[PDB]
Amino acid sequence: YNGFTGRKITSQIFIGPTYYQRLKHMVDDKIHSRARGPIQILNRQPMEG
Amino acid sequence: PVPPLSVRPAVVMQGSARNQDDLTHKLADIVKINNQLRRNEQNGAAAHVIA
Amino acid sequence: MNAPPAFESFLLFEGEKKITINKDTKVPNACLFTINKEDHTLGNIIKSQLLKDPQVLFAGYKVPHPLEHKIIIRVQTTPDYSPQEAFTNAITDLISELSLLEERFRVAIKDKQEG
RNA sequence: AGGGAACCCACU
Repeated sequence: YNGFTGRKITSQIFIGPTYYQRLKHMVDDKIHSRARGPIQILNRQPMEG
Repeated sequence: PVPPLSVRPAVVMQGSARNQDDLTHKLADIVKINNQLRRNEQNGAAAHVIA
Repeated sequence: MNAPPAFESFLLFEGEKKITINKDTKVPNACLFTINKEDHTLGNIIKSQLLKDPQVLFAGYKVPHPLEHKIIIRVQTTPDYSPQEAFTNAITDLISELSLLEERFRVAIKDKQEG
């Protein structure tokens, strides 16, 4: 049944228990932005990483 | 020509000793050998050592 | 890091209005009701009750974005009627039905408990 | 005021 309206879904749905894994890759360890931060000594371009 | 310091920056490192670029070490070798060779001319020396 | 607080889905922010009314100018006798901090529960019951009204030509609702907490209800009525009137009457009908249902559930519970 | 190189693993 659709949760929003309570109506049945016309097609029947394949459902059951499946072993799932949480991988170490999490968005909060990847998100990054920069607006004029530190720069390299030799060339004066933004730092890496 | 000896490039300016900005081309071969020396960075103040954790250990208080300053860190020198690779170019600076190479220039140091060049200066040492140049000075030695200059010494062996103002006072004559065997052509073998000069070579 | 960017998680919204859970209460954000049902608590009005300072200055935020529960409900706003605008005219739909494409067609006559049509209004859009924007409701803040409500979801499918209210939107669906209100729409279905409005569809029961014979003087309502159009009734529908939507959640523009699941990560936001707004519903929009669009109502068009016949010219002898008003979308504001239809909306008010739909809420009154829903309240009446719920009150009756609560009374009858109380009576049924009492019967079951006695025997 | 803040380094660098090298190497290894991994992601699309």
